[PDB]
Amino acid sequence: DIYIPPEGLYFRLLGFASRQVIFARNSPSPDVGLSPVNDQATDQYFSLIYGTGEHAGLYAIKSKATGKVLFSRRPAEPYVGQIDGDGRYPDNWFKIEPGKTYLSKYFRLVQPSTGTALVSRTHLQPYFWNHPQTEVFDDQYFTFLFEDMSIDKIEYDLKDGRILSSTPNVLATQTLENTSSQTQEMSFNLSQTLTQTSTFAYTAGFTIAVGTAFKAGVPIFAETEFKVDISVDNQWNWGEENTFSKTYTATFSVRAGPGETVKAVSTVDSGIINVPFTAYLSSKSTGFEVTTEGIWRGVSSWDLRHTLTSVT
Amino acid sequence: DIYIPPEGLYFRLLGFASRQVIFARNSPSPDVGLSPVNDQATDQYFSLIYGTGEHAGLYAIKSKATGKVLFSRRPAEPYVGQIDGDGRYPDNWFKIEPGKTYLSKYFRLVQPSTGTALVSRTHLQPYFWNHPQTEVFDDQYFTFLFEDMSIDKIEYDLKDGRILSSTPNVLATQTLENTSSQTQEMSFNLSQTLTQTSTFAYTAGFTIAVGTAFKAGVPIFAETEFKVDISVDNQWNWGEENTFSKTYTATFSVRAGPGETVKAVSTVDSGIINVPFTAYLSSKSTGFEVTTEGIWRGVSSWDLRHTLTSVT
Amino acid sequence: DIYIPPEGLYFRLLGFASRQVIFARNSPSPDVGLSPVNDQATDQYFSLIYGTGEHAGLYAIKSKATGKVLFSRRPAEPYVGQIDGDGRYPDNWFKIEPGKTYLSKYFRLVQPSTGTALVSRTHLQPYFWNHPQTEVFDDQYFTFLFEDMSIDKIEYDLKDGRILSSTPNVLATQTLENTSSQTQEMSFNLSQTLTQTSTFAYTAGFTIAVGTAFKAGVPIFAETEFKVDISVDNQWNWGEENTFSKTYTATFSVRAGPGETVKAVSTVDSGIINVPFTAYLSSKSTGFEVTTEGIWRGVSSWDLRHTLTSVT
Amino acid sequence: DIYIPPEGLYFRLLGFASRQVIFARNSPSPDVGLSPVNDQATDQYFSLIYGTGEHAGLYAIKSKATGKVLFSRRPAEPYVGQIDGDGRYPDNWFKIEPGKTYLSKYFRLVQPSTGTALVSRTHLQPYFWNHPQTEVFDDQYFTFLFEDMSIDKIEYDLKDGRILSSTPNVLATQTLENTSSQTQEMSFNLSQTLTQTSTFAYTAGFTIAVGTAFKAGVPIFAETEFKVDISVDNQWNWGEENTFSKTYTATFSVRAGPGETVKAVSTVDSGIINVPFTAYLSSKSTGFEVTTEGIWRGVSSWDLRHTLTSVT
Amino acid sequence: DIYIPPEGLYFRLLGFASRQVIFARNSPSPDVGLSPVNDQATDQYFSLIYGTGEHAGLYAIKSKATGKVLFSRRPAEPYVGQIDGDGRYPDNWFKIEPGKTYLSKYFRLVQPSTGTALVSRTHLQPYFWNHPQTEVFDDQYFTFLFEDMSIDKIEYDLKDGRILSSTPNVLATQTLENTSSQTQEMSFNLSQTLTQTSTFAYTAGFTIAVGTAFKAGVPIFAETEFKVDISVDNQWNWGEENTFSKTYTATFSVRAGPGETVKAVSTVDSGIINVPFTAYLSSKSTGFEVTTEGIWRGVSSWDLRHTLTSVT
Amino acid sequence: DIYIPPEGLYFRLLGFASRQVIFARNSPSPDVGLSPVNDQATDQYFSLIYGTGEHAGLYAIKSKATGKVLFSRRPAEPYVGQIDGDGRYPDNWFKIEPGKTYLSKYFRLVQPSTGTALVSRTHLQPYFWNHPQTEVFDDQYFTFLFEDMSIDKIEYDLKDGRILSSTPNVLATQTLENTSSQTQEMSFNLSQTLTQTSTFAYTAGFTIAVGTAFKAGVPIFAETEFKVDISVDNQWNWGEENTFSKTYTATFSVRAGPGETVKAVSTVDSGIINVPFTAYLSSKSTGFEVTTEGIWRGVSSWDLRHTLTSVT
Ligand SMILES: CC(=O)N[C@@H]1[C@@H](O)[C@H](O[C@@H]2O[C@H](CO)[C@H](O)[C@H](O)[C@H]2O)[C@@H](CO)O[C@@H]1O
Ligand SMILES: CC(=O)N[C@@H]1[C@@H](O)[C@H](O[C@@H]2O[C@H](CO)[C@H](O)[C@H](O)[C@H]2O)[C@@H](CO)O[C@@H]1O
Ligand SMILES: CC(=O)N[C@@H]1[C@@H](O)[C@H](O[C@@H]2O[C@H](CO)[C@H](O)[C@H](O)[C@H]2O)[C@@H](CO)O[C@@H]1O
Ligand SMILES: CC(=O)N[C@@H]1[C@@H](O)[C@H](O[C@@H]2O[C@H](CO)[C@H](O)[C@H](O)[C@H]2O)[C@@H](CO)O[C@@H]1O
Ligand SMILES: CC(=O)N[C@@H]1[C@@H](O)[C@H](O[C@@H]2O[C@H](CO)[C@H](O)[C@H](O)[C@H]2O)[C@@H](CO)O[C@@H]1O
Ligand SMILES: CC(=O)N[C@@H]1[C@@H](O)[C@H](O[C@@H]2O[C@H](CO)[C@H](O)[C@H](O)[C@H]2O)[C@@H](CO)O[C@@H]1O
Repeated sequence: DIYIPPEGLYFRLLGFASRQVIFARNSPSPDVGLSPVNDQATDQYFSLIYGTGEHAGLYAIKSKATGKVLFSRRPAEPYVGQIDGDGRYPDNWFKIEPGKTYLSKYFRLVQPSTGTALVSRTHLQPYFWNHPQTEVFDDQYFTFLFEDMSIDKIEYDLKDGRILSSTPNVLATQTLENTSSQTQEMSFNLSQTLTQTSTFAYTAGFTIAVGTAFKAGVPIFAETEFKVDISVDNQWNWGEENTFSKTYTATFSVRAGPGETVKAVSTVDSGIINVPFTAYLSSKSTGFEVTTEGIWRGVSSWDLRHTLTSVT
Repeated sequence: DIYIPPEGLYFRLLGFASRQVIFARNSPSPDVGLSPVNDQATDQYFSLIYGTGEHAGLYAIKSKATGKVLFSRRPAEPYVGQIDGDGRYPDNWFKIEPGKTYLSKYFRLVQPSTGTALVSRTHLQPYFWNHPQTEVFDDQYFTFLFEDMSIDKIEYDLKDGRILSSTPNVLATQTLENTSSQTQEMSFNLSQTLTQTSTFAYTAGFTIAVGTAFKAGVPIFAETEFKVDISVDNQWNWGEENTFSKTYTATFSVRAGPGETVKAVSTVDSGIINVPFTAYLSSKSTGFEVTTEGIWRGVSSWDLRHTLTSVT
Repeated sequence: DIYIPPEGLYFRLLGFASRQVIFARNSPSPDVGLSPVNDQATDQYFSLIYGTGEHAGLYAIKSKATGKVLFSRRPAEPYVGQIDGDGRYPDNWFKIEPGKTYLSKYFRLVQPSTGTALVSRTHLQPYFWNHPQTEVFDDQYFTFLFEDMSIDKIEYDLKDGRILSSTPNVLATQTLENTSSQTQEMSFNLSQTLTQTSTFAYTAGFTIAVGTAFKAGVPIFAETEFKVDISVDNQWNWGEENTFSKTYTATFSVRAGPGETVKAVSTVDSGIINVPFTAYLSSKSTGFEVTTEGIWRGVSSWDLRHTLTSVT
Repeated sequence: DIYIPPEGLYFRLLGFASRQVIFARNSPSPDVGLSPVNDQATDQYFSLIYGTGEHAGLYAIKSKATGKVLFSRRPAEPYVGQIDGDGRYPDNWFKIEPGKTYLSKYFRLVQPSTGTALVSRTHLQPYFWNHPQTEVFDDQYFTFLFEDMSIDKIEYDLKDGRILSSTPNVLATQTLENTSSQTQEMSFNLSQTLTQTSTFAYTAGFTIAVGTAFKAGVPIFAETEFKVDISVDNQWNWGEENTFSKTYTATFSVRAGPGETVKAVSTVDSGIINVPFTAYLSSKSTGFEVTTEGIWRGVSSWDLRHTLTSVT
Repeated sequence: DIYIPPEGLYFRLLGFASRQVIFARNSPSPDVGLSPVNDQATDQYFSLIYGTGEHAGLYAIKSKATGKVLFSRRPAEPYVGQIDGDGRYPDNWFKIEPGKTYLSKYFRLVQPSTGTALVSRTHLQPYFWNHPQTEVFDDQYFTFLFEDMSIDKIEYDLKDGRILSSTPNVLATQTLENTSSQTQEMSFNLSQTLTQTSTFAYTAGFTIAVGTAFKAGVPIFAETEFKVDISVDNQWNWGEENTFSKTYTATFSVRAGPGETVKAVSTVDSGIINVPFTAYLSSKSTGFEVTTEGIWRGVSSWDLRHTLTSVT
Repeated sequence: DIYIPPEGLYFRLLGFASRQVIFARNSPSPDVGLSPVNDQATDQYFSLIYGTGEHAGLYAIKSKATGKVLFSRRPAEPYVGQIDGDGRYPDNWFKIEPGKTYLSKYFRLVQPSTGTALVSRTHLQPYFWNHPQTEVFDDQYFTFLFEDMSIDKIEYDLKDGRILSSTPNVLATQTLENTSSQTQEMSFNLSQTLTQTSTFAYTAGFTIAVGTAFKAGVPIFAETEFKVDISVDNQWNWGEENTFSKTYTATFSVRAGPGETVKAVSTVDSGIINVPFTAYLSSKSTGFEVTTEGIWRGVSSWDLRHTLTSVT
């Protein structure tokens, strides 16, 4: 159920076939066409104008560089281009039509009243053009390539954490020292590292770009609740599985019995854990805010136990 | 070990390099060439004719629109095109050669007797042509883009279900009401929702398109067996992980002891579960049937328990 | 380590051999001798006068009826009898000497300065006499047959309770009723009786007579602590094992799911339990107080559980 | 299956009815008769002479003081008494006949060839006499009152130890100290006392007198084996249940994590335990050796555990 | 709550003090008096005649040898004796008065209308006499010494069996044989003996004599129920703890894997078990029937397990 | 943190936009340009020359076919091409600049001193050219398409294996045969197949091409350690999840008890398992060696148990 951006968010319109983006400028000569991505080119950014009235459910595509809006028509030439007036003409309103299968993240930009669909191709000219909406070709599909967004915050819904698996893992058994009887001090040292896992999966809301790099703040099961381990300072990649080391350190001493051989077994509960969360983002150029819901999942550890027992 | 369709199933031949499909028509002028996908164009569909005799193991590619077969030769011009007779000429028989790595779902269409390989590119003309089979280039690879198939049924192999993980999850503890002694009624209400998971992974047989949308029928562990929960009415996407809510509802009352404070703990076993299955499909245009084996996997819950205990 | 009564407590001196008790009266003629027990005869009761000075560690035996004290001598005749003055003569001081084996609850009453030991027999006259302390015969042994004491209170040392064994016992499984789906009410009834056990064992202090009948107040394990079940109104016999019935009663109803067959399993933890205690007693004739420490032991039950589960 | 002493062991013959013992001396006048027990009187001790030949299975009763043997006859007077020659006359051989119920530890001493049974009573004279073996009266029963035996050793059959019950008992939970983070030392102290139980029950062999006092050496479950705790220095009473204190002492320190609140739970497994054993005894006057098999039973504790866990 | 025999059951009246029994014959001269027990003497047996009308709640004591009834009066001499007419005179009706403590199994035989209590002593004549009921002495107490009864049957109330403790006991671990790979046969043998325990404790009904010897039929826990092991052919002693051996025997073979070292662990659940029961008895001389309820208790074993596991 | 190949390893430079590779030959005429991949064309292979001195951190791109190095300049024409001298000119040194998001596996090849960036496109000529480094377009990105490498060995770091989940799965219960008593032989057969899982995930080091086919050697949990099952002979695909069958076979016989019905339950522990590993590879053309660290993960089974129990 596709995410369409609200009015103040910018994006590029990437064509499935052309693998190129639409541009709209005042000059040079060709004012609208296709181009390889250049994040710094205002020329390639657009935002949507939500139609109202008989246009409710449709959208106008406003150029960020020129402020003009796109149009698609069949009678007059050229069939596509820019024009003033934020949607003054019926030629400026488009219906966003999601594709299926390999095109489920893509969609056509069909302008109803003229029965025309936007075209983006590099195999035939004009590269940026339109076609009778009834004949569907793959080069009529577009996807959103949103503006660079900064992930400002991650807020976990700890109350809804969940243990998906759990098996005890003995970190260190050995660590058993003796001295017959009397003695006095027997201290142990524990330093075990476990490779943990982390994945921030999209659930709903703003569609963050896969691989987006952001930082720390990862879930942990306490003993009766889930909590956030602010120490994990690794760099995460949105939508992808990352790994990180967790080291358990501990030092404890014993000796006080009639005379025994002390054994120390350090154990932890390891397993798969997951927690819901909400991410807060804002436009780097505008500060425009949005949110994204997601579920965080990972292999983790909890309940570090130290068991002491004497022998003879 | 690549899936080659039987004789009555249609498909498009998508080129790795051109990202375009082969077409074969009677008119306009250029009767065979490349084109962006248009699912409604019979022009782009083909089926295979299984070679026999000295042609066993080879195939002819029959156009659905014209009924003619493709050919690849080096002497006479043009080197590729259409021709009558379901494989009358040695020029019509092809060897399907699977690629590796990034080309493991692709293959070359090599016509042995002429030592020629089909070509599909957009960087050089002719776009649809052939090349000496000994010199291998990426633009010689094709993949099947099968006709739209309807998923008519999913039959789970319940006897072979399997619990991959299991940990108790307390849905609701609290829910403990008192009234000292005497009293008479103490009823509790349980309404807890768990986000479940679902994935239909391909194992063998017909290669269903990733993302194909179909409906319900998902596995559940009873107490000693696996069963199908027909209530889950969510829309699934083949080959992809989906999520769905499961709500546990229950109402029970107590009170009948010498006078106590009743506590109610509702618990469930949550964990990863998987089950084998077979999907039955048919051509939307023909009704031609095929099957696909797969393994279904998901995070689930089972064995809802309600424990009652008095206090003082 | 024998219990010798303090100065204000009365008792009878029962002879091992004679199986008769010593009496001391002013009249009839024979003022001191032996007699079968008659609890109402003041004639048979005595109390001890704790020696001091060079008599510390020795005792005088004062008659309750006459107030006179017993004496044991060898020169003058008769060798035993009564005399005024609470221990005026060296003839009135006795050493209490515990026996062993079958005589561990008995003891000789040896009067040191004369080297004489009290005698209590029915096979030879005089029945009540003495003998040279160096020649030990069984008829020189006595035991205390204390005055009737009332058990006023039992105070358990709950903090020190202890579970000696524990095994779950299913009181009632069956109790599973259905009605397919919809329905609305499904209430269960539980009434199970377990034969419990109870024994009040002597540990130290006043030696209560075995079989003494007294009432209620018996230990029970709560969930984290031991508590006293004041409901058990059975009559106990000190030092002996008693039995008593414990009935578990409960009524609870369910039904609120999409439609299932409800099962109810009522379970308890049964096992051996024991707890230390102190008993407070007083003389029925005097009100003289004493205490007795003991350990209470018994087969019991705890943690009644009711588990609800649906089926299909 | 009654224990009859071998030839070199001495005993007294206690009568059920008379509750007196048989004596055989050279002087004064009455050389054989009844008497209250006097352990120092050689006069009351006897040993058995195992019959052989046609007397196999019968026994002669030899006086320790005079060395003569007892006889029972009907023609000549007196019917019972002493005589020289270790069983020269048929009058000296007796059949030991065990009684039942309240007489299961008693037996008649029947002299077959004369059809006479020994009598021991105080209600009619002669007190020590005989009666026609066919008419059985309670005063014809005797029991062995063996000479004082010293318990020299107890050897447990550890390999055959057995846990009859087992339940964890938390000795001390609390003992949890914090200091936020950093800190450095957090040591705990454990001192918990449990009242243990001990009983040495007769199984076979020499019948040790109930209540016989002897010392230490009591079973304990290690972790995989049973062992003897030589520290328990309490005084035991054969055949009776004794109690003794067991104190667990321990001191251990921790602190070494990123900063937590340490909790320490000391736990033990308590339950009923039993082990077979053999006791070695010898005559205090002779050094004559014998053994006694038995099973030792008691409430004990094992596997002291110390579990460390941090909190926040 | 003392067991008084119904009309057709015979018994002896044993005196607490005299430790002798009452006899009633037609000749010799003294027709009623005291005597040491002689089970074969009809002379010592009596049965009760349950009073009715104004005598309801009282009893007459009928001699088995003479058929006459006992009487207790104060005016006429002798005060006690025999008389014809099954209770014709008011002198023949007695009130049975249970004692307490050491006399809880004894009772006085008080004849109300004359205010007299039966006496049984050997320290003063007449030995069998009576006394003013208001002055209570120990020699006024009697207890029942019932006729020899045969235990014909024991019927356990299996449904009410109960596990009081339970701990796994490994009978034999070792028994692990290898041969690398291939091989073919690896059979194990199990022969382990456990010393079990058995006690038949009185609960209610006929008071069987302690120590009474009878045979087999002992409880066992199956897997979900209790059953009777008819194989245990040991001789039991009523009211006392007995022991008996239980041997577990088993032979099983394996070998069929890719090549491993087989280990076999034979384990059982041992613990304390108890079950209610009813015993059926009858008079050896009459066949008169009675029952006795009781609880059976013992250390037992159940659920023999054999676990097979390979190694490398 | 991108993997840049050391000096002796060859690769192709695939353009993000052109999806074509760079070639450098001596003839025909155009000596440098773009081309679809042809693994056999030496023409398309290059290796890097690690800059030193003021060029440390930069690289020269040496053609394998010609041995010449690439250059990028702005003054002189053509702006890009080949040249002798392994980095003689400042024009030959490039900075490798990793992209983000969809370009995280791609990078620009920027030549600093001229402020120029390599270009690879098919939408505008020249296809292989350069651009002012300050204006970034997607067609400036390249990725490594390494030479075919052979996976010579996989060495698991068994000591660091880890159980992520664990749940018992009963392979076969039923298999329970009887014959009442006596009998003699009762053998069982076990043959159960479980579909296991396997995935070799990249962690660090050489970036093996996804899908690369190689063979066997997969982890297994023993009982206390992880070991390699050399039997699994399946073909794996690097970076992708594969499946494989595991069959448990076993034959064992019993019968040796007093007469029972034998039941056999075969059980295993199934769950998710993972283990670190290092793969050793070498160039197929050179033998040049490299390594790749990775974590192996899969659904597995361990601890096959066979439990034997009798019934009646
Ligand atoms: C200038 C103009 O009107 N040109 C059009 C062509 O674009 C058009 O070609 C097709 O356009 C579709 C767009 O979805 C596909 O790109 C397809 O491959 C093209 O064939 C033809 C009619 O087909 O008409 C004019 O020439
Ligand atoms: C009309 C004709 O015969 N043309 C051919 C060219 O197609 C051929 O070019 C190559 O074809 C392969 C196909 O796998 C690749 O597309 C490659 O990039 C092309 O260079 C050349 C010979 O190379 O010969 C004729 O011109
Ligand atoms: C009156 C008097 O002095 N009589 C004594 C006897 O009592 C005494 O007899 C013994 O006393 C002891 C007491 O422990 C035992 O009862 C034993 O059975 C008796 O024999 C004798 C000496 O033995 O002397 C006087 O007769
Ligand atoms: C000297 C002599 O021969 N006396 C006997 C009596 O002892 C005997 O009395 C009985 O003996 C038995 C012994 O088991 C019981 O003690 C019983 O109570 C006595 O009655 C009588 C015969 O009965 O004969 C002689 O008098
Ligand atoms: C023949 C006669 O009447 N004798 C009685 C005695 O028996 C009686 O003695 C007491 O009887 C009681 C019975 O409970 C105890 O045995 C006690 O020890 C005896 O003293 C006396 C009165 O006491 O009267 C007559 O002599
Ligand atoms: C021969 C020459 O110098 N040509 C250049 C063009 O390549 C250049 O065009 C752009 O190049 C970038 C490379 O990152 C993109 O491909 C972009 O789409 C092109 O517009 C133009 C200046 O833009 O200048 C010359 O014509």
